[PDB]
Amino acid sequence: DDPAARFQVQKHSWDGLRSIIHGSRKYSGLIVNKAPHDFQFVQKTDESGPHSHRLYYLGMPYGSRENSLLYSEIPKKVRKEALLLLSWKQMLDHFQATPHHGVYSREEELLRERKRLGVFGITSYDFHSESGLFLFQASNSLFHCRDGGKNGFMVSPMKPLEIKTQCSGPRMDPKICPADPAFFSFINNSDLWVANIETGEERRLTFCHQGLSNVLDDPKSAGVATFVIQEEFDRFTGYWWCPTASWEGSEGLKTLRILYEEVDESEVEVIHVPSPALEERKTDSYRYPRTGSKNPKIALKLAEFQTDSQGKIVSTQEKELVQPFSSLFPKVEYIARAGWTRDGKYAWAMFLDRPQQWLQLVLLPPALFIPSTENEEQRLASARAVPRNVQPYVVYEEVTNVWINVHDIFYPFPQSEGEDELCFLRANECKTGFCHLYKVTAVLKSQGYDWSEPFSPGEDEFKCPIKEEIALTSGEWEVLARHGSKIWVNEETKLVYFQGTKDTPLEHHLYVVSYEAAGEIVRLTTPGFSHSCSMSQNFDMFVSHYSSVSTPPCVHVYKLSGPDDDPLHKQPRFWASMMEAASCPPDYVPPEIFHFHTRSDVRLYGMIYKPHALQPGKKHPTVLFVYGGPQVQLVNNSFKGIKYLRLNTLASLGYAVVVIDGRGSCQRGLRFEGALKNQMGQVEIEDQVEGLQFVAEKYGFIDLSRVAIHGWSYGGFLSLMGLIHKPQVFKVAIAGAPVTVWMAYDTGYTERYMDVPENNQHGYEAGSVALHVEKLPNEPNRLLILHGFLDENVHFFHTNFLVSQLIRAGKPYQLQIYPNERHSIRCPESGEHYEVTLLHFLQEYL
Amino acid sequence: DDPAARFQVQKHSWDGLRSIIHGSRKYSGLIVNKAPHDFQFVQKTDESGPHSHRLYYLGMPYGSRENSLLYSEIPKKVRKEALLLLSWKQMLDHFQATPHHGVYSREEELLRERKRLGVFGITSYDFHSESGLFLFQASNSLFHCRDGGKNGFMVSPMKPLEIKTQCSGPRMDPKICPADPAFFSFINNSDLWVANIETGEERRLTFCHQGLSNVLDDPKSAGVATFVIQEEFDRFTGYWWCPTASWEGSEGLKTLRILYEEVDESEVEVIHVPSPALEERKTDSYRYPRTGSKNPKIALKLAEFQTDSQGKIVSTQEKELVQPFSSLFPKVEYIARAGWTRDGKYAWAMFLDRPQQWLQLVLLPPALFIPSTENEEQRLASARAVPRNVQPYVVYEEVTNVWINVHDIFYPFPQSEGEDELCFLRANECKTGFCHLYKVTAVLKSQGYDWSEPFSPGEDEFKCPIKEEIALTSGEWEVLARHGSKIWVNEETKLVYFQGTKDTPLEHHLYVVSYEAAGEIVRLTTPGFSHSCSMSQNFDMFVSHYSSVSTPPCVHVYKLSGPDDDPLHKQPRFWASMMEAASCPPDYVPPEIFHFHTRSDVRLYGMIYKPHALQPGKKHPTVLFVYGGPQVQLVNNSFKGIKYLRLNTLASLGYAVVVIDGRGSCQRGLRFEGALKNQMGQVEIEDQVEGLQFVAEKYGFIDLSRVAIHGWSYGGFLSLMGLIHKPQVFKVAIAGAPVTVWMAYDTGYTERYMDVPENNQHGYEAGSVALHVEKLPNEPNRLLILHGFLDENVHFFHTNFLVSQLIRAGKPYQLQIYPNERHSIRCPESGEHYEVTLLHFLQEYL
Amino acid sequence: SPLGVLLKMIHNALRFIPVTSVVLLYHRVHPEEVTFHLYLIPSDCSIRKAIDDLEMKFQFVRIHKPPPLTPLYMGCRYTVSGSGSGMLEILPKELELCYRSPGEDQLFSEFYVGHLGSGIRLQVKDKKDETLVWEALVKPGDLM
Amino acid sequence: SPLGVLLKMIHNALRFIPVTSVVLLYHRVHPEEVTFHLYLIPSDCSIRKAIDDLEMKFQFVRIHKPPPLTPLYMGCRYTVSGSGSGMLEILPKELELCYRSPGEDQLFSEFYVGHLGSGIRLQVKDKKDETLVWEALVKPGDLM
Repeated sequence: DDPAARFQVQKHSWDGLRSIIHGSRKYSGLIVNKAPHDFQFVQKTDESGPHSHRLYYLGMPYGSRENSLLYSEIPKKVRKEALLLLSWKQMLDHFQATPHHGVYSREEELLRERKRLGVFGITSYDFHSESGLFLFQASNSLFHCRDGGKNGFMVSPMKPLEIKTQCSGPRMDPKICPADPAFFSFINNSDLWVANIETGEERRLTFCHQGLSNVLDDPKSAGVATFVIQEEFDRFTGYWWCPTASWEGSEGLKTLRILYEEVDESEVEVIHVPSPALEERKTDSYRYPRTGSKNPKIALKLAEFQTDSQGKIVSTQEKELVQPFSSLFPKVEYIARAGWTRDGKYAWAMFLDRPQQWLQLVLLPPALFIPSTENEEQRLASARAVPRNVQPYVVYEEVTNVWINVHDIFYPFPQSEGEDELCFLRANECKTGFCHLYKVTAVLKSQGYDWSEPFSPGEDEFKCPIKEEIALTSGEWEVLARHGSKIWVNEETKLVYFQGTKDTPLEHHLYVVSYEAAGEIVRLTTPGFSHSCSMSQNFDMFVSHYSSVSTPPCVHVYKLSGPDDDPLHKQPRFWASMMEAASCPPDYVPPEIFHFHTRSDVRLYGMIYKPHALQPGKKHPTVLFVYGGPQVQLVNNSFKGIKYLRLNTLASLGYAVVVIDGRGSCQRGLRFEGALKNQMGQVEIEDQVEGLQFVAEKYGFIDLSRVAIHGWSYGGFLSLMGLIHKPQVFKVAIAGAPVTVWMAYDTGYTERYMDVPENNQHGYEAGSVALHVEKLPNEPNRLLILHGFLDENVHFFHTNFLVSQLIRAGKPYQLQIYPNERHSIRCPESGEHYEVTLLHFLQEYL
Repeated sequence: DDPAARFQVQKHSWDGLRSIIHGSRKYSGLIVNKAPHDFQFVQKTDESGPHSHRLYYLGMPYGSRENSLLYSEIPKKVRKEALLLLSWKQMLDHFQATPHHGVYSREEELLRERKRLGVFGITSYDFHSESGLFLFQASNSLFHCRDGGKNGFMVSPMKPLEIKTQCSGPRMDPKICPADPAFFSFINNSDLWVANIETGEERRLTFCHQGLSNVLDDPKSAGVATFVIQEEFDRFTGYWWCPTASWEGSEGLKTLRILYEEVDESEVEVIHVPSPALEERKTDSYRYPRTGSKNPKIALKLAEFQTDSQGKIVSTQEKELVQPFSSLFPKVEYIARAGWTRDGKYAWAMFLDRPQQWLQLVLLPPALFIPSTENEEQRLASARAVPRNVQPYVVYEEVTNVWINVHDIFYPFPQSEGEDELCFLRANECKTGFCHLYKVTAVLKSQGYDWSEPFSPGEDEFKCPIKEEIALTSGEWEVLARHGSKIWVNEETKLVYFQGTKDTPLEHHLYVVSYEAAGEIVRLTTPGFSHSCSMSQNFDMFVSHYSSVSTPPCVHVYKLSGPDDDPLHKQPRFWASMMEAASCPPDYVPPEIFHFHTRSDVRLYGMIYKPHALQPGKKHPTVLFVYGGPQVQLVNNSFKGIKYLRLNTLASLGYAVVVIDGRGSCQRGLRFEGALKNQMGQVEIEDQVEGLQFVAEKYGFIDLSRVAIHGWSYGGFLSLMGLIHKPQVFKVAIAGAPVTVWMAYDTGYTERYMDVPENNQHGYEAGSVALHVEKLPNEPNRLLILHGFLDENVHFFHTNFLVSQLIRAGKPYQLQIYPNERHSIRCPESGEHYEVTLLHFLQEYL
Repeated sequence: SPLGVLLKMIHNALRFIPVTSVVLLYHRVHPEEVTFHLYLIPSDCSIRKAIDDLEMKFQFVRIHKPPPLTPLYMGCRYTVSGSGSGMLEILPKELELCYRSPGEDQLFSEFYVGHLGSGIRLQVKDKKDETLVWEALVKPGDLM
Repeated sequence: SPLGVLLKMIHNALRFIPVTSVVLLYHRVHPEEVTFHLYLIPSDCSIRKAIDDLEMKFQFVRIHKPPPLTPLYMGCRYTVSGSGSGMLEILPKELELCYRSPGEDQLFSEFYVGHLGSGIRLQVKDKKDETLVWEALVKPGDLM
């Protein structure tokens, strides 16, 4: 209204904008830290030495670039009121954990894209307690070392021993056999192998990958987590060692089972996406299941083998279920998770159906798996041989009207007390609406099965009835399950430690409760922060990597201490600190958290970055940054500097930056998340708009006439929905990587927050933004589409089809391609271009 | 300088710019006509009827949309001084020759992409005079009809008889056998078939293809023109019927040979290009040979077959040369052209070298081709059975230091006088620097070869010595040979009719000369226009489709008439008119042609579109439209309204549009074209800058501070070279489809203009504009990259690699994708968007 | 690369939307409820009598209607709007010129009005820029 | 679509980048001419003593080596200019700081000037923005 009261952003040159991004970069390098993670406590068991434990973890010292296995020494006694900052001692002697300039295999770079591992080095390692074995993958070759088992500990770093192989190709996903630490296993060429460290002997176990031709002609993999499982159900391994050693007893031999998922991806649609080597101009085929198309044909299988005291894999044996998996378990589309009970009695698996409103946990006893041979008389022979009593037990069956979120919390107790009737813990969001722990006791009542003849299962066929389902937590908050959180169950003191949002939805706190009675929920963390924690296996001391919206992340080591007769009220006392809180840059202003109520009177939270050098009276251009989609919470009391520095850069140029989590964003329960069910894309923008009008009323520096909506994945999809359905409020829309047609996106995501296109035709037509292109603005320079060309998650087709329909409707745009970047702009030069393009676009056209 | 004395273009809204483009489109529906083409004169042979001939041709009558076979009736006499306009009688009775919404096969769309033929319907037809057979490819399947052979001249339109088939896929490239009009041939599934129209009997002849898998695995094709031949040597067929029939003399059987090209595309690199069906998100493999990579391994082969009296394929036979083609003819990389002598005695072929500097014409007599079997004793058997005398005759050998342009003019004569020493006509540009016709008589003296043993021929081992080489034309002008021009040799009167640029390079005129004595060159067309001509087979009347820079194209029928004792001075008198000059737009100004000299005193021609409603004194912003590359001349005295209407739209908004024929363009001889040898980019832009300097000095409205350089394909490439090496003169640069890295481009073009990568290293890095990206401007809004995503010729990789290197150098751009358009923007919606984007970009940032 | 130019827009598509304006607005009145059809199909004039006698044989009655001011094109889509569209029952509100043979039957647009009163104003715009290409209204004094 | 935050920008630039200039400036007085080796290796501390011992038993000298103030971002090549480049011989110009293990001889820039005299200038800068990363002139005072 008043051009003397509308703040004008200073028009910088392009080189000026680069100078700003580099000044962010210099400070930015110090701000980013790649905090220590994957903690592993080991006791010292000396009672006369100085150190009580040794904590092993991944980290980059900063002396070097790549993160490596390290350790700290946790003492028996701290000097009180004088904080111990741990030394970061190196296990390995400064070798390259990754090859030169970050070259990987194509499957390794894909796995780092699914896990979103931006950091280089030893990204994941595996550990075996008693042997003290550290098996990891460095520079596309397995390595190992040992530290304090039957051997002793160290103070100097050693050489990491390389594992010699005759196999040609990368050896992915290594795991130590817990039953026998001399044995390990890995995936090679999408087939399961097994080896032995000291003798070097390797041995293939599966034969599903012929290696003959392209992946369009060689479709069976084994022990490999497929695309939709990797990228929507957060499962990356597809094989699970049996943790105990059984003895079939020929004369002295020892069996070692592995449960694995065989996958026959022949009948699933293949799409070609450009390879990283642009000069070659070739693509890679990808078995990408489009929405509505048929998922891979999955199955569980036991690859067993038998060994001797000399340490040689003497026998081997593939086993498969007595009936085919699809027929023995109808309505089972995806194996969400799997593993074993710790005694070894049963192999468990979480199944999940195609509507994703029907999840059920099942126990599969190893005798249910007969050997596998093409001879149908041997097959009938062992179908006769399997006992009548043994049975898969569908132990738990979650059914819902919204969708099942995969909760990987499942702690089966030992059941040797009362020798039947498995008792386990299980997170259940569908029951009350919020993810809460339960102790559930089911009854394994086998009725007796003739496995030779083929039967058709009924609707509640193997479903065991529940003895009891005591509720350990309740409230308007949830127990954190997904995204690699976990519980820790001390069975000696009979306590279950979980993480949750009980104090407030914006913070993750470590809580403990007893699983005998839901007496009280004891918080073990300071309020006003959000915590990512990790316990000792002895349950005496933990790490917490925590932060707040103002303070950077610190990593403090706490020690549970108190009278042992009352373990539930053990006081966590700060013992020592690992990585203390970094320096916020002087130009960095921590942002302000707010909340508000909608017209439906639901509470939404939001952030705001205020314009630096704010002048009262002046109205400012506002960038509504947005994601707004499920399984992601933008707004929480946590450090927004290491991942959202760009929002601060905008603020430092004078843009108000608003961030709102409307309905759909997680950690606020299923009924909250479920407001987007079959209308995803439609309700979020009303929540974002209402958030603008509230912030406009509350703070007086929000100019409604100049609003930009910027998003990247689902956020870019929403930014385009914003510009379509709310054109008068949103001036411009920087839509990065947008999902423009839902019918093209993959099954796991879309089939869950909407459903199959035959079911929701109105929801797909109203949600696919590329089919609504006529309502985009006729004015130019109001829409900037950003897209990484080699994308495998939100394929380039989406931007391409949007640009196609813009062409057909005669509407302007702008477009920026990142030819070498998959889904996140990975390379810093390309990211710097992205940021200077964003600043320029806002500078000129907002 | 004087900001009150420079023109500011009226900034229109986006919808305004669409309104302007639509108002241009309101009469481009008038100015495009698709003037008739592929004329075939047939006499009426009546001597008492009213019409002397019937002219058959292709045309869209604008009572219909798709072009169709038509005819006109040329009368015996005309009332003089009152012009006769020929009616467009429809030959067929208004059926459609395209499916709904233009859906074609992928091979049809690729072949139309190759010839750049944008109009719909019957693309092209084949004709046999004696039977009066019109065999053409319309819609789903081949068709044929007849008019005035042994039957009579119809007056109503008839029905097109369909050719039924048991074969699947499209039937591409159909041709009538000249010796027997009942038989015809086509390519299907990249193998040569032959059929018979009346009985329906078909027969495959080649088995180099199997259709086992994709083209990555089924690499041998036969009788089809490969990519590089289709797109750089303008040959679209790989099989040639023998024009005469020999008699095997078993009992009565009539043999019919076909020369075909075997192609082994195994070693040529494969590139994946996105399919037109974006939803499927798959690619197509394309055997695309980069510079330095292996070209396809070629060979010539004889496919014979023998028929009964009743017209049934009695026998068939593949034949191959007695020694391998690669061994008999080393240094032969491409078969530019091929065919047969008119008497049928020898099959000729133009070979061409890898560096395209060693073209040589060779005759291959059919007895040189033995049958082809795996039995090496039958092979040796017929190597003895071949006579000693028969021999390939390297008849002609053009060698140059610049490059050989493929001139397809080669008219061998009957050699009935003194039955050795073949006398032929041949266009030769390398001799004098300009394409001039010659009559050349080479003496065919066979030395006698033992074809049983395999030997290696020497350097000029089959080279016949020349008897004589009379030059029929000479001067500083050239005879048209490329771009589907041709000569017409009246052997009755001993005249040869050709087209040339003897008056001026801006016009194409029909000339005639005698080949008995190189006498006087008679022009037949009126000067002040440029003409595309086509003679009768009886050489009594021709058509000329002509135009000027001011007048639209008309199509007039001229008649050679005069005393027969001196046929060289037969006066072409205007007989009748077929198509008149259309109505020019109300807001079209004709552009002005100019010329100027360089500092080296080399004459360059140029165009200019003056700004509409020019006020003298004001300086207007100037769009240098450019192509600049070889084999294309933008400026000539022809109508520029149909292809360059956007240039007039620019003028109508107020932009001066300048067009300069830089050095290296065609129509002006080898020494002119050869200034870009190994320096593509390094001389053309200097000539363009020079042209701008000249037009700025001559006309007073060229603002040098506001210069846009716009180009497409090769022209865009120059626009980017302009912005790199002449940044202070070009304000902006709209690069459409640029060739940004020469090392990725194909063999046929690049290996000619430059050399193999090891040879011209500095030429590739200097010319590859994407490797000089650091010199692109730091300023934004100075570079707009346009690219069709599905491009087969200048692939998307080029723009992608440019954008990659812009990202790595931190330089801004803008980008526009046309997701459906391959290389020429073909869809009108996409072309309208392209032009409104161009007007907007110039409006705002120029 | 031999001059991959844009080639403008040929739009070889004119003068036929007048002769497909006359086939528009087919009305059937056996009771006072009336139903309507619309046809827009290019490139010939022998389609006209076939579709006209087709709707004559299938009991739809004629009326002369305004031709478009500027004729439309094929390969592109147009919208149908107006006072009677939306208020009264237009199930195919999207039309499109695409060639089908003179003999064969066509895509329509079913449009019920019921008791029409005295007039039903209708529109066929283009989906490109929504220019008011075509205008009409039907008259019960010209109904059968 | 699990929110690539896409902040990226992980250069992870090391404080070793000042002492990568210390590896820089190796010269050898074996003949009448003098010549130089240039190294820039971060991501290992042992590369200092490794290339030190390697190039003194390969008979080269260590010079002053002024350090860059900015710990330089990794992933970008740095160009070489000055009065030296363009008059007296420098075989490669640009340096990509890439890791190798300390037991290997790295990429180095070789710089021949013949007689020394008053000195000659060498400069190391970035091609990304052309800001000064490093700048010095050689000594006639730190020689045998």
